[PDB]
Amino acid sequence: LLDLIWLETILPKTTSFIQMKMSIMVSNQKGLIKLYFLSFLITIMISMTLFNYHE
Amino acid sequence: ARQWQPDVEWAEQFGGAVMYPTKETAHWKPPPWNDVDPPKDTLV
Amino acid sequence: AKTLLHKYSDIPEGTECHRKAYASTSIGGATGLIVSAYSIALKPPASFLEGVARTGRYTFTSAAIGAIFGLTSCISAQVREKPDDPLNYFIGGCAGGLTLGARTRSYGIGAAACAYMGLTAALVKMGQLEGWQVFAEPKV
Amino acid sequence: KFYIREPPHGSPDWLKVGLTLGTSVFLWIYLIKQHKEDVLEYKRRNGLE
Amino acid sequence: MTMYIAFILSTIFVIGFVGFSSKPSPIYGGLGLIVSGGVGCGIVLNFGGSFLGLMVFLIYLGGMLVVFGYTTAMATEMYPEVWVSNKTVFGAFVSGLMMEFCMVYYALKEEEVEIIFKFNGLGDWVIYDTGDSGFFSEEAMGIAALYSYGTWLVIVTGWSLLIGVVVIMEITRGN
Amino acid sequence: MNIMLTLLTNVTLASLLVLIAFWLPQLNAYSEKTSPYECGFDPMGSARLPFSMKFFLVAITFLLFDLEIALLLPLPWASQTNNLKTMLTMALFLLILLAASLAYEWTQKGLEWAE
Amino acid sequence: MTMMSGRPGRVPLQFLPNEARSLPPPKLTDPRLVYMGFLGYCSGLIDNAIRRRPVVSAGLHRQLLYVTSFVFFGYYLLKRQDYMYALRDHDMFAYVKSHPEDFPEKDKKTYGEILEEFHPVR
Amino acid sequence: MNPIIYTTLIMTVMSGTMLVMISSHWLLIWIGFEMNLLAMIPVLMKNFNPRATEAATKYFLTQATASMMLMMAIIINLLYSGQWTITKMFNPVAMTMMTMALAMKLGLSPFHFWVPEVTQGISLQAGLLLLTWQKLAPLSVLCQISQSINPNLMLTMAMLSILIGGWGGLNQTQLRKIMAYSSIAHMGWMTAVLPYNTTMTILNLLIYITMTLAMFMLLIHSSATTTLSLSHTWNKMPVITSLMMVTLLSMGGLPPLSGFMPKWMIIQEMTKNESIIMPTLMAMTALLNLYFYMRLAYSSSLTMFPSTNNMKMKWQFEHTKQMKLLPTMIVLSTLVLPMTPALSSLN
Amino acid sequence: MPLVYMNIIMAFAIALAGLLMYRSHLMSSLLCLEGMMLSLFIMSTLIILNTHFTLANMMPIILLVFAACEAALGLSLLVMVSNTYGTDYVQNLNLLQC
Ligand SMILES: CCCCCCCCCCCCCCCCCC(=O)OC[C@H](COP(=O)([O-])OCC(O)COP(=O)([O-])OC[C@@H](COC(=O)CCCCCCCCCCCCCCCCC)OC(=O)CCCCCCCCCCCCCCCCC)OC(=O)CCCCCCCCCCCCCCCCC
Ligand SMILES: CCCCCCCCCCCCCCCCCC(=O)OC[C@H](COP(=O)([O-])OCC(O)COP(=O)([O-])OC[C@@H](COC(=O)CCCCCCCCCCCCCCCCC)OC(=O)CCCCCCCCCCCCCCCCC)OC(=O)CCCCCCCCCCCCCCCCC
Ligand SMILES: CCCCCCCCCCCCCCCCC[C@@H](O)O[C@H](CO[C@H](O)CCCCCCCCCCCCCCC)COP(=O)(O)OCC[N+](C)(C)C
Ligand SMILES: CCCCCCCCCCCCCCCCC[C@@H](O)O[C@H](CO[C@H](O)CCCCCCCCCCCCCCC)COP(=O)(O)OCC[N+](C)(C)C
Ligand SMILES: CCCCCCCCCCCCCCCCC[C@@H](O)O[C@H](CO[C@H](O)CCCCCCCCCCCCCCC)COP(=O)(O)OCC[N+](C)(C)C
Repeated sequence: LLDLIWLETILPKTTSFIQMKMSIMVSNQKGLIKLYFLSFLITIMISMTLFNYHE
Repeated sequence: ARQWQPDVEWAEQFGGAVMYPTKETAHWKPPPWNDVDPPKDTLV
Repeated sequence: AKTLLHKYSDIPEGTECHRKAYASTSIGGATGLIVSAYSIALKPPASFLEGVARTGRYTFTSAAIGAIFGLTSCISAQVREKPDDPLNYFIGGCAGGLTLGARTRSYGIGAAACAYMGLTAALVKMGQLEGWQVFAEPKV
Repeated sequence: KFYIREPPHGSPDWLKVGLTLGTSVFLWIYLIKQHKEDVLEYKRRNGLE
Repeated sequence: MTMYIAFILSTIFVIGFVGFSSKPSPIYGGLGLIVSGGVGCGIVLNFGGSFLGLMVFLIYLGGMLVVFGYTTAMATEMYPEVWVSNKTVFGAFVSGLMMEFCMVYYALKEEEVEIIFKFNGLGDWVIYDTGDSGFFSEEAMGIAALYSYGTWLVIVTGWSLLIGVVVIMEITRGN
Repeated sequence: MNIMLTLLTNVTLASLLVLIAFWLPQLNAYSEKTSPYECGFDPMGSARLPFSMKFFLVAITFLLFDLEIALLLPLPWASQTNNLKTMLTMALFLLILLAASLAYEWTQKGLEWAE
Repeated sequence: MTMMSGRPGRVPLQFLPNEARSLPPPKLTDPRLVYMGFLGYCSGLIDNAIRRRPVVSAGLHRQLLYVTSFVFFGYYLLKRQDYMYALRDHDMFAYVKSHPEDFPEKDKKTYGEILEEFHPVR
Repeated sequence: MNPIIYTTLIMTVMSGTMLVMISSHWLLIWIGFEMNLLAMIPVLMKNFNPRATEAATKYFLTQATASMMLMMAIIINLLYSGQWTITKMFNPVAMTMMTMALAMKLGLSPFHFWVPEVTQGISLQAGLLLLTWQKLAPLSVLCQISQSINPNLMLTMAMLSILIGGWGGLNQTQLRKIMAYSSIAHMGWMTAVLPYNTTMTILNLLIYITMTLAMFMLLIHSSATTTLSLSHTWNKMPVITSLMMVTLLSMGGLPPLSGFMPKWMIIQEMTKNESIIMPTLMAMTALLNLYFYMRLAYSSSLTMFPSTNNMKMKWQFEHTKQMKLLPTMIVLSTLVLPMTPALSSLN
Repeated sequence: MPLVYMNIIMAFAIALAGLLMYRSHLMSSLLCLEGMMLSLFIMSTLIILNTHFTLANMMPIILLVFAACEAALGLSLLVMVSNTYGTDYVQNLNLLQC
């Protein structure tokens, strides 16, 4: 219950699962430049509003 | 008695287009052995 | 904008719980709107109505988390008469994590979020109290 | 033994070997002379000897 | 204030930019860029830069001719799109027109900092210099100084143009 | 101001000519009359289909050569500088590289139309 | 963020100013030079290994050139590094001397007259 | 491509970078960037195929957009101060636009999307050039305007680059995409310390370039672009796989290897500015890069994968072309930690 | 600043948005890029004329020159893309993923 299951569950297995899910989310881009450049426009607007308005 | 070494079943885990295949990414194919895709029959 | 952060932080800890909850709701809604914008850009929804539905889902989830966190933290601060105590932020963050788990309808996500958001909020409270700097200025 | 050209034969390329050894010797002599001059200039500037 | 001719020309500049940025068929986008180039030439001429405006107009006329040929070769379809044949194109066009109208209104009726700084209006004529001298054009002198002051610029520009010829030769080689 | 009036006058005259052309005569328009012309017969395909360009490389080269025109038109004013030796060297240098780029494209079969 | 590039009187690309000649040059048995020569020797051994040559015996002239090049570069590298550290300390001392009000010399108390809190371990 | 034309194009790329790094005028820096891009496009397409053409098109679109933004920032700065000298931007809006343009040129998150694809679409030599030489000019410009940068935006982009590099590299079986995600993470590390100390940025750049050159040369030597192709190298050249494993350990930052020296120097520097949370997060996130390096080392050198029969024929032939600087590159990529104080020569 | 400066800056912003928001044709994006170059030319020319900085009267021309290079470069790439697919659609450039 403790060594083989829950101590595994909390520290190492949770870390592995979270990193794998984040890796899948980050790397699954279809390679279409339309989506990338739309995200670029969103980023440029955000940087102009949230950092450039605060100085 | 000999040390375990990877076999074909172990090696095929690294032969896909990605690690951790999902339902969306399972249809992704690995690139051609040379970096050359077959020509498309897009007759003009 | 950090103007919303100031609007939240200008009100003292255990006072005006409704206004604290409103400010935190605004911050959460802004975060959810940004998340939905990036999600729609990078993963198109194949329909306009489905994109509107996804934006509403994300923004409502984030705004609900913000409201729950702010209201719970302010109420815990005023009832216990202990402002500047990170455990109020821990309770608020863990309630927000439970709200996220309820919204996604997942017990495991609920527990993990409750713990992680509570710890993060308590850490933010400690950083506020001790003056920890995330984006340190170049002093030297 | 071998069947074909095998560009390195029993005699090594003596021009390349001579150039390599000459470069090493020139660098070593230059470094020794430079260190001697550095020591002399440092002593002259700081008035040690 | 002064007949706002330059303001009209800049508004038409923005309108042509919206015309080609809503991205209809490249035939109409090329036409919109030609209109923008002409009105930009007019804007620059109203500020004393005759040579610069005329040259940018000439350059963009040549570029749009090459673009027209390339569009006929490689960017055509069965039914080329105009600004009213597509909901997306019409929406982008109308949105650009309306947000231009909003900026113009909010800038001329009151004084606000849109993104960088503020504006009150007063027309362009205020910021002029009223200098009175010369048997030459300062713009022409500054441009002709490229052959006496700008030796380094001439060197890098000529090298880049020669390399550009070589580069376009390499890219379209195929094999 | 006078040039704007001139442009307005010319455009107005042409527009009124078009109006007269379209509103004076009797119009009897029918589908057979308005159909596309290809000398006796209905066109097989669309006229909006891709039309291949065999001089595409020369068209790209024209873009770079057209900006060489931008760099050489200030030459009449450049001849009035005091240090004529420098400007003549730079004016000649700029024409030499243009000649070399034309020579490079000519020798590498760049001026030949695609078969 | 750029500390010493704009130091006055600095020649752009010297690598070794004239004033650096006032410093004692590193000894030829400097342990840092010996480590640089060791790096050159390791490079020569790896060059033999990659080319499928007898690792220790194949190129004695080539190994010697590796060691000599590494030592030669390391000498001037050490000279420049020592000069830069000497400049740092020179500027630090001059600045402390020129700003006495920012680095005051305060009277120091003895331990018999400083009250330190005692924390028992039990 | 003709070898003379190839040499001319390479020297034009280098000349554009040198023009960027020796100019005091903003227009000449812009011209250097344009010249670099113009000569760089054909180098990516040297081996003609649809993938190379797609990579070149994506690269050109990204860099041309970045160049437009950069010229816009220059013009805004000139408008608010009649200055052409690259000292310190006088307008904060112009500074934000310039920072975004330089981040897009470098490939920092969230403008990292193009870096893997392009790196996958070109050859290994083109990837080597793209991931080593193409970083010099934007980083030099950033170093020159370091005092003007807003720390919040730059640090946000750096942290995002480290996180995204680790997460994206976790998912890759292709070696070029692994190198690209590694590059993104290292760029984040470089730009994190830029507002505090540009010498640390230069040191990190040099170390990363050395290790990247070592890895690309080792991958060209054992002509492998996938994990499974690299798993055959032990049965033909075991020394190559051993050297690759040591270099991979160095890239992960493990002491006493060289790759540890940059991070060690950066974290320490950040602690001089009362920055603890960001260095802690940065190291804990670089653990992901270490993980996928370790996975590659497992598949390549620490175990032995099955081979093929035809490999026997390859046993009878040597490598025709020899890399002169590969041994020096490996030694510099691994054994230079004891010479850490020499970094003082970089300021 | 006058309304004309903000009009030119708005033109640049519109062209940048047009470039960043893609449709099918690559030629439309190339036109947006050329429009950004045109707006930069106009803005820099207006500033240089207004401040009477004589020696930068040459920099917009040089600007134009490199604009041409980009245009030529882009058109070259477009040709190759077309020769692969028969269209200039940006959808076809999806062989490479992240
Ligand atoms: C100096 C630096 C600054 C530079 C920037 C300055 C820019 C100034 C000029 C702006 C004027 C524009 C003029 C021409 C632009 C050309 C556009 C174009 O060509 O479109 C091509 C593009 C592709 O064309 P296509 O491939 O032929 O057609 C494919 C179909 O459309 C789609 O086929 P499907 O059925 O397969 O797809 C389903 C459907 C799906 O559609 C959707 O899912 C979108 C619906 C989302 C609902 C949003 C929630 C509603 C409430 C939010 C309000 C926020 C406050 C609320 C607070 C709490 C409320 C209680 O469509 C999509 O997937 C498209 C997704 C993209 C949507 C718009 C992209 C913006 C960022 C993404 C976030 C979207 C909003 C999320 C919420 C964030 C906050 C608003 O067309 C579109 O994507 C849609 C039409 C676009 C027309 C409007 C463009 C104007 C917006 C420009 C920027 C906005 C302002 C900028 C800054 C303002 C402040 C400073
Ligand atoms: C290093 C050395 C060793 C240490 C390390 C090793 C040990 C550490 C880890 C050990 C295990 C801890 C794991 C935490 C919970 C994990 C849940 C999970 O895995 O979800 C996935 C898993 C997947 O679910 P799903 O896929 O979404 O749907 C299928 C379900 O199976 C379908 O489910 P269902 O339809 O059958 O029914 C589900 C439903 C109903 O569940 C049931 O059907 C059965 C009833 C279960 C509730 C039992 C309550 C009655 C007994 C508890 C007595 C009071 C607590 C002890 C007080 C001691 C007094 C001296 O659940 C609920 O409604 C419960 C909601 C909340 C009630 C319980 C929460 C109380 C929190 C504890 C507060 C403690 C404060 C500090 C006290 C200090 C003074 C001593 O969810 C579950 O199935 C588990 C549900 C039960 C959750 C509550 C159990 C937690 C017990 C206490 C946790 C506190 C420990 C951690 C403290 C640190 C946190 C900040
Ligand atoms: C150090 C390494 C040397 C070799 C490698 C050099 C690499 C770069 C290529 C050439 C470098 C050019 C640097 C010189 C800059 C020119 C400016 C300076 O030298 O003075 C000019 C001298 O100009 C001369 O004409 C020299 C220019 C001749 C060079 C043209 C051909 C050589 C270039 C070849 C390489 C370029 C790429 C390949 C082209 C085919 C003008 O002086 P002047 O007008 O009196 O007075 C100016 C002050 N006023 C205006 C106030 C009066
Ligand atoms: C060289 C360039 C400059 C020349 C200077 C003169 C410029 C002339 C402008 C060009 C137009 C002249 C064309 C000549 C024919 C007139 C065409 C049209 O205007 O007349 C009819 C206009 O009629 C309208 O259709 C309906 C009549 C009334 C419509 C209401 C308008 C308001 C009038 C209210 C009347 C109250 C009194 C007004 C006078 C004080 C159209 O009839 P329609 O059959 O279609 O078209 C064929 C014309 N055909 C028959 C000659 C072949
Ligand atoms: C992996 C370890 C790093 C390896 C790096 C590559 C090694 C080969 C480099 C070849 C050495 C020759 C370069 C310089 C020779 C003469 C040029 C000299 O004059 O340049 C000076 C500059 O000197 C050079 O920077 C010295 C280079 C020495 C680099 C060694 C530091 C390595 C860190 C510690 C690791 C130990 C490395 C071991 C060596 C093998 C000019 O200074 P300055 O123009 O004002 O600075 C410009 C930048 N500023 C103004 C913004 C600051």
